[PDB]
Amino acid sequence: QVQLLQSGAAVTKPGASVRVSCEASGYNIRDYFIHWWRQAPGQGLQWVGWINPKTGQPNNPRQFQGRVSLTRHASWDFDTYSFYMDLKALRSDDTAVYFCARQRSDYWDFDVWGSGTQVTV
Amino acid sequence: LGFLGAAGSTMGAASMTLTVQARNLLQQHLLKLTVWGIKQLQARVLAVERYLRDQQLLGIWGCSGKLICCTNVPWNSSWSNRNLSEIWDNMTWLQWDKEISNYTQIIYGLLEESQNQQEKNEQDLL
Amino acid sequence: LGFLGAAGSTMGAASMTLTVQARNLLQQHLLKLTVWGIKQLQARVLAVERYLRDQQLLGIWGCSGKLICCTNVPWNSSWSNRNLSEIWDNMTWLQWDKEISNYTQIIYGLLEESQNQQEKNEQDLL
Amino acid sequence: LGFLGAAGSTMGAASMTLTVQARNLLQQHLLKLTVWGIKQLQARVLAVERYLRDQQLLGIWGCSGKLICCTNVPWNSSWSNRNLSEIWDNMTWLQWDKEISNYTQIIYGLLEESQNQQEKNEQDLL
Amino acid sequence: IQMTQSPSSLSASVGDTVTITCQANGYLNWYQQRRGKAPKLLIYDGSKLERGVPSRFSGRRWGQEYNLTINNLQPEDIATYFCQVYEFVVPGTRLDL
Amino acid sequence: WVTVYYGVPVWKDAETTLFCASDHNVWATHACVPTDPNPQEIHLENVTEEFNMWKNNMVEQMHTDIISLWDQSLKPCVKLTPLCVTLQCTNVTNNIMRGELKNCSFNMTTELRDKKQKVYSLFYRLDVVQINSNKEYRLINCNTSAITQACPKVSFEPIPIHYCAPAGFAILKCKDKKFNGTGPCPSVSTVQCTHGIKPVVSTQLLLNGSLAEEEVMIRSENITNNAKNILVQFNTPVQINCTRPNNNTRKSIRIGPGQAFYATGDIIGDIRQAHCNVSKATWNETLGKVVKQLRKHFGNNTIIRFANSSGGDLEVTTHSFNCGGEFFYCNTSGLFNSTWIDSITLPCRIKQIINMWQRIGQAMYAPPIQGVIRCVSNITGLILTRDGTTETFRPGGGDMRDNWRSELYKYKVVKIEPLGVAPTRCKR
Ligand SMILES: *[C@@H]1O[C@H](CO)[C@@H](O[C@@H]2O[C@H](CO)[C@@H](O[C@@H]3O[C@H](CO)[C@@H](O)[C@H](O[C@H]4O[C@H](CO)[C@@H](O)[C@H](O)[C@@H]4O)[C@@H]3O)[C@H](O)[C@H]2NC(C)=O)[C@H](O)[C@H]1NC(C)=O
Ligand SMILES: *[C@@H]1O[C@H](CO)[C@@H](O[C@@H]2O[C@H](CO)[C@@H](O[C@@H]3O[C@H](CO)[C@@H](O)[C@H](O)[C@H]3NC(C)=O)[C@H](O)[C@H]2NC(C)=O)[C@H](O)[C@H]1NC(C)=O
Ligand SMILES: *[C@@H]1O[C@H](CO)[C@@H](O[C@@H]2O[C@H](CO)[C@@H](O)[C@H](O)[C@H]2NC(C)=O)[C@H](O)[C@H]1NC(C)=O
Ligand SMILES: *[C@@H]1O[C@H](CO)[C@@H](O[C@@H]2O[C@H](CO)[C@@H](O)[C@H](O)[C@H]2NC(C)=O)[C@H](O)[C@H]1NC(C)=O
Ligand SMILES: *[C@@H]1O[C@H](CO)[C@@H](O[C@@H]2O[C@H](CO)[C@@H](O)[C@H](O)[C@H]2NC(C)=O)[C@H](O)[C@H]1NC(C)=O
Ligand SMILES: *[C@@H]1O[C@H](CO)[C@@H](O)[C@H](O)[C@H]1NC(C)=O
Ligand SMILES: *[C@@H]1O[C@H](CO)[C@@H](O)[C@H](O)[C@H]1NC(C)=O
Ligand SMILES: *[C@@H]1O[C@H](CO)[C@@H](O)[C@H](O)[C@H]1NC(C)=O
Ligand SMILES: *[C@@H]1O[C@H](CO)[C@@H](O)[C@H](O)[C@H]1NC(C)=O
Ligand SMILES: *[C@@H]1O[C@H](CO)[C@@H](O)[C@H](O)[C@H]1NC(C)=O
Ligand SMILES: *[C@@H]1O[C@H](CO)[C@@H](O)[C@H](O)[C@H]1NC(C)=O
Ligand SMILES: *[C@@H]1O[C@H](CO)[C@@H](O)[C@H](O)[C@H]1NC(C)=O
Ligand SMILES: *[C@@H]1O[C@H](CO)[C@@H](O)[C@H](O)[C@H]1NC(C)=O
Ligand SMILES: *[C@@H]1O[C@H](CO)[C@@H](O)[C@H](O)[C@H]1NC(C)=O
Ligand SMILES: *[C@@H]1O[C@H](CO)[C@@H](O)[C@H](O)[C@H]1NC(C)=O
Ligand SMILES: *[C@@H]1O[C@H](CO)[C@@H](O)[C@H](O)[C@H]1NC(C)=O
Ligand SMILES: *[C@@H]1O[C@H](CO)[C@@H](O)[C@H](O)[C@H]1NC(C)=O
Repeated sequence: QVQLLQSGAAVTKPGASVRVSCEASGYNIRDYFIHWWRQAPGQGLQWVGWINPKTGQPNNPRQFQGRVSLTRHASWDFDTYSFYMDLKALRSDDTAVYFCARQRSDYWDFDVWGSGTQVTV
Repeated sequence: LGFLGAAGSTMGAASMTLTVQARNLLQQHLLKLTVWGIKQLQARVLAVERYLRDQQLLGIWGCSGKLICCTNVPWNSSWSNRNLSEIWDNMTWLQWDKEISNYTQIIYGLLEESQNQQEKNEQDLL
Repeated sequence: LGFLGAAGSTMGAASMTLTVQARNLLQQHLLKLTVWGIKQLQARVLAVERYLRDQQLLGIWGCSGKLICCTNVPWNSSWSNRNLSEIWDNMTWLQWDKEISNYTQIIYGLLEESQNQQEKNEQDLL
Repeated sequence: LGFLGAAGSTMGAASMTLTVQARNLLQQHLLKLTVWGIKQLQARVLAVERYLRDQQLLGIWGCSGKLICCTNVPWNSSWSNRNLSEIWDNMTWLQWDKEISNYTQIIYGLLEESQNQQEKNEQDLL
Repeated sequence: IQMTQSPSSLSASVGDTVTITCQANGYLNWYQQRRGKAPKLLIYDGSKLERGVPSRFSGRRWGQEYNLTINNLQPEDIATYFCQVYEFVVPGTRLDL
Repeated sequence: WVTVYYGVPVWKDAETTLFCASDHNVWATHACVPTDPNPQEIHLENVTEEFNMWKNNMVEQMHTDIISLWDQSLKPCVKLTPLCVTLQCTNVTNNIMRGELKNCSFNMTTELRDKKQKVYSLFYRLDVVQINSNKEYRLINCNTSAITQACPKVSFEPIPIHYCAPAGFAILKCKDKKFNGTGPCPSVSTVQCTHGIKPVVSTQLLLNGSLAEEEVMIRSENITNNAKNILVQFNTPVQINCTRPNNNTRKSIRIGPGQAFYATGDIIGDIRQAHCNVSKATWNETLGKVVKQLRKHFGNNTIIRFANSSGGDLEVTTHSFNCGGEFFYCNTSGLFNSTWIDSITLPCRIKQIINMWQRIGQAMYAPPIQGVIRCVSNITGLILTRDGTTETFRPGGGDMRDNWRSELYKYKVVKIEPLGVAPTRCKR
């Protein structure tokens, strides 16, 4: 079934880099963009950005320009699809839980999300 | 009574249900050249050809667009010697097609020739 | 005015241009079984089937070979209550097809049944 | 005289044999998508299309289901100035098609337009 | 695109009809975040519902405003409920029960 | 009182198999029906029709047709399965980064199955990945796909294709100059075939396209959804000139019985980077018109920035295209550079292992073209993507259905329903 298995919680320091994996399985990964969101402690959700699974074209807001890097990697026959989220100029502000979700139509319905990955700086 | 519903009904009663039989004689829009697409295309072309053959015969007999059409050909008695009462009140159309089987072909010839005659006559009357 | 030229013209005026619409409803001689040959064959068969469906309906209504054909079916008022003046002097055919959309099917049924009735009557008159 | 048997016969005599020409204008049930199955399918579809084109022209001229059909179009003299006697007693149909070759198209236009006129007139008479 | 969602805290009892007002001018979605389990989609677009979501949840559009009428409020609705129009998500109201 | 009419002007929205018409090519244009020398266009008066370019079935059908033609053109050609082996690669003889060409030697199979030949070939660096021994390489596609050499005689040149609907159907061209793309369009017309739509595959720039008549035109399915690309259409073209200045002779290596592999040999001249030029004074003020038309949607006080591609595959980070038979990938970082409150040389990299249509398992080896290739194309549009006081518009593409939405936006297939039933005061 549709599943977005995330990686374990990682700890880094200000300046280092963190990678968050979102191994996706159970459906045609090609037709549905993968969006990354960020839940700060005791706050709302924040839009990190979407990655196209077909072309790999990322799309992030002005805050994460030159900072976040959304990448993907498909195994043979596209059956598995590991989506990676990289951060470079990491700060204490960016301690949060990074979710990966599947936009499933033009309405931006995220019917499935990831387990979550607690990045603590 | 739907398609072929009057198959066992008498010959006269099935003549009131000729329309419900004449009607059924004739992504998805792509052919696909597969095991099933070939079969679908063959089905469509066969249906078209059969319908056109029947309508062609009706057209050349002068019975075009007529579900019931009298003709000037007299009934030669040697085809079948049976009075109309049991034909149109007792029997079904399938039994009648059983009896008239062999003769049918030459009957068709007579009909079309007669039509041609009358056509010339009309062109002589105008 | 060529094909569909009277689309926005009134309903009455487009009735004088039915022929220029009915006409277009229907090496190169080899099929080639290619990407384009398949599409051409599908196009040809679809055109034939659509033309035959329309002509079949006209034939079973008794309107065969008639671009305009009156019928014995009365206009049941529940289909649409509008006087002929605005229908035939103001509106276009597309708007009319918009209004009569739902009812059309049962109208067809009435027409063909009536045709069958009259056919039997003629066979009773001869 | 079978198919095309009256090709060299005079124009009048071939008019009594129009039926034997109009008739031939139109495991084995599977298509097989082979060198020969493709050719057979192309043959069938071409035959259907040609027959429907001819019958469509006849239908829109009002000559539907008529092997001989007079029309209201007058004979414009510029097409050909020849009296009927040699046309219908000496010449064959092939020679006549040779002479009337260029004009034929516009003749067709006249015919169909006339048919539409008469259709409206009948709807005005009823 | 501009959004607003009021109130921020809202306590209700069992067997109650409770509405969370949320005004927007885009295709709106409603979510249910259970404080450490990732959100769950309940109502997609203004009124349509998701599989696996009982009829206890329902939505209604009126000009620009959206309701999320949660009738027959059960104990299993103690979560946080937030809107979403494309990339803009507002903090959710913390249902207390 | 019912009256039946045959030939009525009525139509319903429908989808059918459109065939082709046209005046050694990948898109099998020889097989097309001969198009009308003078197309008959009938201006329909008083009629308003509701179009939708983003739900057009013609676009999906054309995508399927283009993919099918690409597949059938590759069917009878050579399979370069032997070419996937370890390659001893040195640098091409050069002084000089410029590792862009690698002189790679390998043991190829000969006509005889029991013999082998030591041959060599110049491979672009994008077409070879390093394995392990530091000189050992392999083709990029060996661990993901099977590669099929494109036939040297079939051309990739886009020949215009006219999409004609069958009889009993029609195509409705919307002649309204200011067409937002969807909704009602007055001044409709009927056509028997669409105009000559060149199948030009490219990303970040629409080349050899049809231009708007009145203004620059911005067309997006939703201008609020970032995931939707923004198709920009230019009222005047921006000419783009390419050159692949390398001479690049070819050389046939017989890889099997009756099977040849055309490989690059020695370069006759200087090893020079390929590029395409765009006039600076035209591309500026073309972006001027674009920013005016974008500020129309985004308000007058926004700052319409143009940044370069955020990332992804090579096919969408660069202006990819086929020029003279060689597959170029131009940087276009200088084009998409301004805030918007003398030529622009865009360096391009060539590839020979091409995976079109975002597929795997159907890679192809474009043979090397001899001589010197040049483009003279006309940029007639863009495929932008907005970033979710200022608005940044990076390039996009990759999905070729957006490349043919910019062409099949006027047109709209309809099914002619000739039967009609009207009330008149007549009886049988
Ligand atoms: C946008 O359109 C332009 C044209 O409007 C197009 O540029 C053209 O590219 C073609 C590529 O085929 C050029 O034609 C070639 O030109 C040279 C010089 O004559 C020859 O090398 C070529 O002939 C050989 O190769 C052909 C295969 O490519 C063989 O079929 C042939 O037998 C020969 O072996 C060929 O004629 C054409 O000159 C330019 N047009 C110009 C410079 O005006 C451009 O590529 C299009 N852009 C895109 C992205 O599609
Ligand atoms: C969009 O434009 C950007 C500039 O505005 C480009 O960013 C440049 O990309 C170069 C290639 O990746 C970078 O060079 C690399 O720099 C890193 C960090 O210093 C080095 O480790 C690498 O070795 C070096 N690459 C090489 C081949 O030596 C540039 O530093 C970088 N510039 C800036 C200002 O960040 C983007 O590449 C460009 N994107 C596209 C898709 O064209
Ligand atoms: C772009 O997206 C917006 C926001 O979702 C759509 O907004 C609709 O706009 C129409 C016309 O004003 C309104 O009647 C609808 O009520 C709006 N919908 C909603 C959910 O608010 C807009 O239609 C989209 N544009 C397109 C598809 O062209
Ligand atoms: C690519 O490398 C090959 C060798 O693998 C070069 O061919 C050799 O060139 C030298 C210098 O001219 C000759 O002496 C040798 O006899 C050649 N060996 C062969 C053909 O096996 C070739 O010139 C290089 N090509 C370039 C740099 O384009
Ligand atoms: C596209 O061109 C840009 C410049 O127009 C390249 O960015 C340069 O990268 C080099 C290293 O490769 C740096 O030394 C320069 O400072 C960069 N220039 C700028 C203006 O930032 C860019 O790398 C090119 N794209 C690719 C994919 O190589
Ligand atoms: C194929 O090879 C590349 C380059 O070594 C590698 O990154 C990739 O994971 C491999 N697999 C696929 C499916 O591309
Ligand atoms: C034949 O079938 C009809 C209905 O189709 C039925 O009414 C009739 O009784 C049957 N005939 C006989 C002789 O039973
Ligand atoms: C409808 O179009 C016709 C030409 O087809 C034109 O003469 C007429 O004026 C138009 N009707 C109206 C109401 O403008
Ligand atoms: C033409 O052929 C017919 C038989 O079809 C024959 O009787 C007739 O004599 C021929 N005409 C001439 C002028 O010989
Ligand atoms: C060969 O090219 C590589 C880059 O791929 C470069 O680092 C190296 O110095 C070159 N070697 C020689 C001998 O020119
Ligand atoms: C080609 O075969 C020879 C056999 O002696 C071997 O030494 C050489 O390394 C081989 N080359 C490659 C590229 O595998
Ligand atoms: C064009 O289409 C857009 C699509 O969002 C619509 O909102 C707009 O009103 C239309 N504009 C015109 C001028 O018809
Ligand atoms: C390319 O090289 C050939 C010889 O291989 C030469 O005749 C030709 O002129 C060169 N082409 C140029 C300079 O465009
Ligand atoms: C494109 O090439 C032609 C070749 O004659 C040249 O005249 C023209 O100026 C060039 N345009 C640009 C923008 O470089
Ligand atoms: C383009 O034109 C604008 C408007 O005149 C000007 O401000 C700008 O400097 C020019 N150059 C660029 C790169 O935008
Ligand atoms: C891009 O823009 C910057 C200024 O923002 C400029 O300095 C740089 O040279 C430009 N890069 C190009 C044209 O490649
Ligand atoms: C754009 O370029 C082509 C040649 O590539 C040329 O024939 C065409 O006329 C140009 N377009 C315009 C609008 O000048």
